[PDB]
Amino acid sequence: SIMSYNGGAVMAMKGKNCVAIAADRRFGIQAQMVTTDFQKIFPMGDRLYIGLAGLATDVQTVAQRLKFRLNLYELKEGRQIKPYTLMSMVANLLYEKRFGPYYTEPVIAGLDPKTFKPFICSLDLIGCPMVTDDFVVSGTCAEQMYGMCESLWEPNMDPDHLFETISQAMLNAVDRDAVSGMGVIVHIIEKDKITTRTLKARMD
Amino acid sequence: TTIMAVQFDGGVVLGADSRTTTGSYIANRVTDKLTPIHDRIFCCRSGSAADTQAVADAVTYQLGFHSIELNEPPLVHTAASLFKEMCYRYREDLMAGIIIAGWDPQEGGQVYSVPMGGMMVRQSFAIGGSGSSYIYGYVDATYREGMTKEECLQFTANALALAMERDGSSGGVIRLAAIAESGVERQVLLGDQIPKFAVATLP
Amino acid sequence: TTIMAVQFDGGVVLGADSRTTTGSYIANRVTDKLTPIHDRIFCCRSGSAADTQAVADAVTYQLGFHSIELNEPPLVHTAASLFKEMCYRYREDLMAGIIIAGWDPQEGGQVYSVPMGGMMVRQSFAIGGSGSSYIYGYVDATYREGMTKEECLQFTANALALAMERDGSSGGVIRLAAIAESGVERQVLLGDQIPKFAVATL
Amino acid sequence: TTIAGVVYKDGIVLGADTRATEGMVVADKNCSKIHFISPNIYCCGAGTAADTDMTTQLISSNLELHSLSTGRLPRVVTANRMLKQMLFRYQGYIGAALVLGGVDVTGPHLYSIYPHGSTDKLPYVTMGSGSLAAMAVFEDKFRPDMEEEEAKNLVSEAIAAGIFNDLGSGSNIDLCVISKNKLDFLRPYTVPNKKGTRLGRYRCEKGTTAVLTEKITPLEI
Amino acid sequence: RFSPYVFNGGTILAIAGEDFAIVASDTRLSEGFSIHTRDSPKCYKLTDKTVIGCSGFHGDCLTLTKIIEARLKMYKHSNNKAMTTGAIAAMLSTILYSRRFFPYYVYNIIGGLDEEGKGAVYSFDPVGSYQRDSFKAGGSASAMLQPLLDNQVGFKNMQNVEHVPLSLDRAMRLVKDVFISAAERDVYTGDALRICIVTKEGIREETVSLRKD
Amino acid sequence: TQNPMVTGTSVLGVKFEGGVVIAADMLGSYGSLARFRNISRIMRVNNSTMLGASGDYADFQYLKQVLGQMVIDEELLGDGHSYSPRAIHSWLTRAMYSRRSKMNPLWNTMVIGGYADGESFLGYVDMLGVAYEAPSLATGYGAYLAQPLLREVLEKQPVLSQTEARDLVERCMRVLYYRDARSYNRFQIATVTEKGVEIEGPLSTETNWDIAHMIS
Amino acid sequence: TTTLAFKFRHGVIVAADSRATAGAYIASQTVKKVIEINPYLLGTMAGGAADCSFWERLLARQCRIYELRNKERISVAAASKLLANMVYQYKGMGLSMGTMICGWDKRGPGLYYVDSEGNRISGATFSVGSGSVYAYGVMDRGYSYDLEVEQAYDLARRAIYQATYRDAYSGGAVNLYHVREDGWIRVSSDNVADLHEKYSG
Amino acid sequence: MEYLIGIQGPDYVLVASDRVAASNIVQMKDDHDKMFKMSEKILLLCVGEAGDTVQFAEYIQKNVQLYKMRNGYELSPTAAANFTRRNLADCLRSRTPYHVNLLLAGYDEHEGPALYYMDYLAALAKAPFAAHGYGAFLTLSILDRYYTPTISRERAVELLRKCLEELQKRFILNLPTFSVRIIDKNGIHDLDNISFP
Amino acid sequence: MEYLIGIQGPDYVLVASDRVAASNIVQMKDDHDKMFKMSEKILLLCVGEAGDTVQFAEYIQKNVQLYKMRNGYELSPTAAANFTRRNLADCLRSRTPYHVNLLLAGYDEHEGPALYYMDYLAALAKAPFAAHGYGAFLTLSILDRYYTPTISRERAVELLRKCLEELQKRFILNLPTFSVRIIDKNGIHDLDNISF
Ligand SMILES: CC(C)C[C@@H](C=O)NC(=O)[C@H](CC(C)C)NC(=O)[C@H](CC(C)C)NC(=O)OCc1ccccc1
Ligand SMILES: CC(C)C[C@@H](C=O)NC(=O)[C@H](CC(C)C)NC(=O)[C@H](CC(C)C)NC(=O)OCc1ccccc1
Ligand SMILES: CC(C)C[C@@H](C=O)NC(=O)[C@H](CC(C)C)NC(=O)[C@H](CC(C)C)NC(=O)OCc1ccccc1
Ligand SMILES: CC(C)C[C@@H](C=O)NC(=O)[C@H](CC(C)C)NC(=O)[C@H](CC(C)C)NC(=O)OCc1ccccc1
Repeated sequence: SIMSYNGGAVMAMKGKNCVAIAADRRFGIQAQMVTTDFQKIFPMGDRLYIGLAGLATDVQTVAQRLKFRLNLYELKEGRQIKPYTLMSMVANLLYEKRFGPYYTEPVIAGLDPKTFKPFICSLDLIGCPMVTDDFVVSGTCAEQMYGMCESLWEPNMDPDHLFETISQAMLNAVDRDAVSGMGVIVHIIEKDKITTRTLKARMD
Repeated sequence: TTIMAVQFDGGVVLGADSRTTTGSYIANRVTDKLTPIHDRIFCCRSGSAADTQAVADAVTYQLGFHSIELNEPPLVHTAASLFKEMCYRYREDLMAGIIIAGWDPQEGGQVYSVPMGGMMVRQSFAIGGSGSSYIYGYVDATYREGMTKEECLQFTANALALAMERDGSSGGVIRLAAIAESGVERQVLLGDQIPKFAVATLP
Repeated sequence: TTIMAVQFDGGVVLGADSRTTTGSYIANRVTDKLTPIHDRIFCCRSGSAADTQAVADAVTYQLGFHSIELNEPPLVHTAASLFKEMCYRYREDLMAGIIIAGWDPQEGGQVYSVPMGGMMVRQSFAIGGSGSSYIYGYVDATYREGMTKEECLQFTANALALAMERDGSSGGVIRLAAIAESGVERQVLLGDQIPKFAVATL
Repeated sequence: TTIAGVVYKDGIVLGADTRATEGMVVADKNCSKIHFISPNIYCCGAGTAADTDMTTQLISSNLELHSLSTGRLPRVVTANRMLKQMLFRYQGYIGAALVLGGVDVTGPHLYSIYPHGSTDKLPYVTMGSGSLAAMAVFEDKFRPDMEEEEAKNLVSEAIAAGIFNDLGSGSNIDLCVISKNKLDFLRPYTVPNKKGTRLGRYRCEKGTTAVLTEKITPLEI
Repeated sequence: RFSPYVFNGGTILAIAGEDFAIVASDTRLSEGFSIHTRDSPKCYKLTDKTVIGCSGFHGDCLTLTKIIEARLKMYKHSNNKAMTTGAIAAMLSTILYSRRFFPYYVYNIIGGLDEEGKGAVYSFDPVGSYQRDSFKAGGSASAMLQPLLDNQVGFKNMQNVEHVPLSLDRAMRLVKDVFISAAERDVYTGDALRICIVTKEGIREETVSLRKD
Repeated sequence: TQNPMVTGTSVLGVKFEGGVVIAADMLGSYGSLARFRNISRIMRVNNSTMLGASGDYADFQYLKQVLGQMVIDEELLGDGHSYSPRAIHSWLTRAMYSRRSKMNPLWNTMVIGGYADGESFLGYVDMLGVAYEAPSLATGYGAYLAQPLLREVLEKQPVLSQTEARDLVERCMRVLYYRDARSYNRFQIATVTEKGVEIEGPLSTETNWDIAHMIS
Repeated sequence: TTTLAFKFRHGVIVAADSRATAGAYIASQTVKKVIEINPYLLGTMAGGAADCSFWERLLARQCRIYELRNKERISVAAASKLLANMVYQYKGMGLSMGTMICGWDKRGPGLYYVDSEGNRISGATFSVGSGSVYAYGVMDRGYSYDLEVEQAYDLARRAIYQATYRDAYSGGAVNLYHVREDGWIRVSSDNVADLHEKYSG
Repeated sequence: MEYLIGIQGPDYVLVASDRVAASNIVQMKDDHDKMFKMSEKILLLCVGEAGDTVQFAEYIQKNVQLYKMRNGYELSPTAAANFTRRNLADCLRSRTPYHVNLLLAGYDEHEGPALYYMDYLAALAKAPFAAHGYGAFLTLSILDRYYTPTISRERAVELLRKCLEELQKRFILNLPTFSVRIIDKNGIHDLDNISFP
Repeated sequence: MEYLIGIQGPDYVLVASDRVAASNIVQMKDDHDKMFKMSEKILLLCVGEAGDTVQFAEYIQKNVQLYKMRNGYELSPTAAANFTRRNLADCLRSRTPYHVNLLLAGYDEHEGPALYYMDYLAALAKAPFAAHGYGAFLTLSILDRYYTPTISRERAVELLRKCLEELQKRFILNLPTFSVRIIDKNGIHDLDNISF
């Protein structure tokens, strides 16, 4: 598949008042790893982040194009974008290319600007938006991640527990995928602070 | 899909089956394949459902503007010519075969068959669709010139019944419409009403 | 090609067109599609001419040996069963659809249709070939139980005539054969003799 | 996807399953396939989900502008003409199979619209992977002029037949009841199936995962 | 024209322990988007100490199981002994390879007690290659089931965790929980789970119910 | 049979206390054309078992000839043994798989219903060799339309009486006639009980076309 | 799959990774890619797992029959030719097998590469599999005939590890075997994760 | 088939390119330079389909030069890499797509040395060391084994020579001469070509 | 890809072969010998598809060695070439076809030095000089320009070196070392490998 060419794994989980997003760090042309520091999670609104997996070019282009639209929206509106609105904006961008799509499946993790309510969302290549109350996973190792998340996830997890659960699911799932791995980066989004941690992962 | 039109003195009788099928599944068992393009002009539709409905809607709009502008009742030939022009121009794009039959003050009852490829012919009797092949012999042998309106209504129903029995695509109820100066009278024949021909009985 | 066989009480009536066509060229315009497997058993042949001729030749040889060994007139069912075996065994290698119509003392006049694929079915009336599609409605509407041999000859002629006009592949003279205990009588209808149905005008 | 609708004596009942499937994996377990075209008109969506959402949203916006201009409640025929004309130009490239049901001044009307732009107006319609299963329930037990509760029971049974007998459909039953005096959107109307309790709790403890680097950036509120 | 294979779906899981071997499977047989039956177990008891789990094309699974049963009788007559779990695994590798040019479309996991009495799980690729593993998952949901087993039975990616020998009670709880999670995200997995436990006393079969959606 | 020619449509089987009932339409179609409308797609293998097949009729006729010959041979032996419904089912699975492996499939889907030893048996055999046993079975479009109705009733009431099963088959046959293009009104119902196999034909289904007037 | 073998003063060193992958799924991380044909001969497996396993096991059966029939062990050259002949009969039929036959015989230390294509070659250093290109460079830069055993063991471990880091289809653990005149000895099995900490530290 | 390599150290970027131009089985030129100087401190090395390499690199080079003339200050290496990625990605779905693999090396006074890897599909990754062509598969393993982030410029040439020596030993293709250049605070500096013969 | 060349002088046949065996992108061996000693005075050089070259060349070598054991006298170089051509031709229309391009060099006491060129299609031609491989296109002209029927063995080595030097300068592929052997009345004599 085109998606498997560059590889990539991204997932987001919801906690009591916190959200977490994690991604594999390997950039590979196919079976060869060019770099282990690739960015798949991009800051959008301070407490709002989007993780993109798929063709590395498309991941970079959509992040660059989305930021252009979001930066213009924030300046004209005068307000930080709501997490739901970012999902609508990204869906419009993806649908515009419905006949020839960008090969990226976006996952959005964010906290509402005023309420601080946790929000997690996933979108398909052509812009279908799915919003979930638990976890959203996109990437080459999606089936593996769904299996780990369904068993590990529990409701109203505290920020420390959310970090442990997202990490265990991501590490074990990337372990079972050849084209995903070479380290995982986890961001915990809380109203008071952002905690970014790089996990110890097998390099192979 | 079997669609048939027979001309009678002063009028036309139009008949069709009621089956729309995607593969071997019947999506609609009661479909109306007779569409009123104008007050006394109707079209029987065969081929892609989407193509026929779109072409019929466009002709109805064009014929409606034409009639209002000329302040005169529309001609069957004009309706057929509009269908032929759209069908020929997009022949590759549209899989649609249509039989246009109606009453005009000038030429009375006229049946025009526009087959796929956008060709227009005026015929005393016209049959179309997948079931048409099975009834070609019956229509040729049974048709007699000078058939009355009731005789034409019987002729169309008997033919459609034979086609529906031998054709997988054709089926459901027989919808019949008769067009004359007085107006359009439409009847639906179903179950016992549909003509029945004895099946062979050799177990 | 249009082949039709109808069973009357006391025997069978067989009919066929006379046209063999390669593409749009009529290689033979007077071909006999009706052939004798035995004295009172005949086969109407449709599909590839080579396949139909080969299967007919083989079954006539097979049926004749069986009849001589048994010292008995062959059963129409056995001729059909021998034809069915050949068509089913070589369904991939053959393109032949045949009708077996004949008279046997035990079961009387019988029509068995072996369609392509090697299925065998006994039918009161059978129609086969490309021309058959055009007459399917006519044959169903016109057929009446208890038809006499003379009515059956007219019914077969009218149906074949309608199919020939509609089908480009079908056409030429109509060959009709009647089989009964008395014997087999074959007539050819040509020109004005062929039944005529008025063409539409205006 | 199983989407179905029936016309009852006083209105329309529209039903759908909540399962969205990517490949053979279940992507979503709570998808709303009944969309709002207008206050009196609702469309059930089957086929490519992105295509269905966009097609309904554009038609809903067009009807809203039309309704403001007219000053009158929207008519279902307008939605069908707009939906069929749009789908035809795309030539089946926009894969939206839609069941459109609404009650207008003329009466209660139900239509089925296909991706190539064909539209059929029918008393009862079923679309999607489980459509054949739903149609069998509708053929077996449908009477004209059914009461609202009987209609709700029949459409739920048809949606349930799709959920149980079709791999594509599943999760939950959502019903929208449209009548001249009342519109009820019931989600989930019934939850047929639920996940089993987790027998053993992994409960990963703090410190289980080793972290190479940690950066904490405070965010002012 | 004609395709010789179809995917009938299903997932099989086998877990091995010091005194027990657990082989489990879903009961759903499916073709395309439809369910043929909700009561087809994919676990077959080859011997007193061995069970085989088969997922893939159902026709190959039925043929392979009948051939394996026949071969076991032929070995017993010649060697006057029942075939060992390891010997069954080596024979299966040869039978699967015999059809390398027209492969048997089946994923096979053989779970049974060894001669010492420890649990043995052997996993086979469709062509025939086999490896002994402590736990293995196969079939449509193998990708979903395996990472959890690696984390919990393996204790992989876990630090400051005591490694405790697997117990039948924990193993049963894990087998049931992984299958309920698979039922949520796999169209071909659901209806019921059959768990066959191999122990010195004998083989015991237990059935749990998964979602029928 | 790489390419099927004259073919049969769905065959429905339902298990009831004291026996099994199988229903089939009596038509064989060459593509769209309803070429032969009096054919019988149900066969009685022996007093214990009956068979119904959907797919190439020619293949079914060959299998009927092979199966009939086998039953005649066993009856001649007079051993007192008989082929049980399961044994006939297992033979069919072996035969279908062997033909599939030789890449010459018999293009048929068959339901085997038999009552033996006071137990009802219903089995399914595909051209590929996929085989299983179930309380209710349907082939072709029946799986999509009739099987959902049969399964729902079976879940509400696991054990069905003969009259209830006959009603369910007639209702499902009506649904196939309404929504299957290749379906035919004339149909045969075959029942296997302790007494034996009885085939009833040609039954016909009353149909309601009231919806035609409803559309406006 | 990365498997490497080199001939040095103290014998032949055979090394291998432990990852078997179906598509991009890592099915196994514990696969043994070196088969012990006899106490003095080893065979390396790369390419399709079943193809290499069946054919190398068949070679092992033939080698035991040769030892029983002739009362002498098979030569490395004879075993390599026997595998080449058997795979060649099925050439063009889709078997994918890349193997190195490494052993000590009367002639001395022996290394041969046999391929499903039918190539049979003898050389001091050979690497086979998807990660062969990565292993070849590290091995070539640090390889010397006079290398001591401890230095040789490190080169084999490093070459597999660097290959695992770059190649997706290579990973797991480095299995090390040293062929000696007395016979082959299993040396060490090291996880690439443990190796990563030692090398990076 | 063509070979590009970049090694980045604390205060410098060492870049090397194969000097061979070949059509069919014959090497038409042995003096080809695949290095294009975008600015005083920036070099873009391009390998790829014939014609596409020169057209894309020259267009990027001329646009980067225009920025200096129009604004009076040169672009940063990061800005130049982002400008090339945007242009190549924009052309990817366009009727004419450039099949070019590019390596961008530059020294910025404020942010220090930079090396950027871009594939034909247009993915930009900043890497400590990078290589392009079939030669990279053999060479990258040596670099991973012997590369330390604090490597000196003299040691970097020693690493580069080792990578090129392996290519002579194992690469099927003949690549006898390699052009070597370095970028530092002083600017781009040509280094003597490494010729194995 | 693989390169073979032969020069037949008045009293000798001089043959050279590239010594590199290669996988898809990497050279597995640099010491490969593509010359098979069929008999004391006959050398077969074989290049072509993997597997086919080793199996066919070995089969011909064993049969020529068998002829010597059975009759006690060696096959003529002309007879050996004809035996190879017949075997390759029979395999051409067989299910197993060998894709082998071969040069046969031999000395017969009665007929003197002989060089034969055979393609994968088994067409046998006696030649003063012939080459196989992509490099043959570049080197055939140099041999054509300077070859003389009476060329001396030392001059022939110099001419061969000029063709090998040309391959290094213009050939895309890396062929660093070449195996040089000369056949004479005394017998096959190995010569120092030309290396670059
Ligand atoms: C009045 C008639 C023209 C209507 C009716 C009668 O012919 N139409 C038909 O019978 C024809 C059959 C023909 C295409 C062989 N069916 C149709 O035109 C379409 C079938 C689609 C696959 C395009 N009918 C239909 O219900 O379409 C549903 C659909 C549309 C798009 C994708 C999938 C399914
Ligand atoms: C005696 C009748 C059975 C013959 C009649 C039947 O329809 N016509 C035919 O069989 C065919 C056409 C048919 C294949 C549709 N008509 C023909 O004229 C010829 C026979 C002449 C060459 C002597 N059949 C034909 O197609 O050419 C020979 C052939 C046969 C098979 C494949 C390709 C070519
Ligand atoms: C009712 C809709 C909301 C979705 C419904 C379809 O009926 N169920 C589905 O499973 C859809 C439709 C598909 C089978 C054609 N399948 C899907 O795979 C998804 C749904 C997820 C984005 C949540 N739809 C989608 O467009 O993504 C995959 C895809 C990507 C590019 C082109 C076409 C399809
Ligand atoms: C034992 C060694 C010889 C294996 C070694 C050699 O390369 N490492 C490998 O990675 C090989 C190479 C293969 C990707 C071409 N991997 C494999 O052979 C793996 C085996 C696992 C499924 C158990 N793939 C394989 O054999 O395909 C079988 C198969 C077929 C259909 C579906 C799933 C799996």
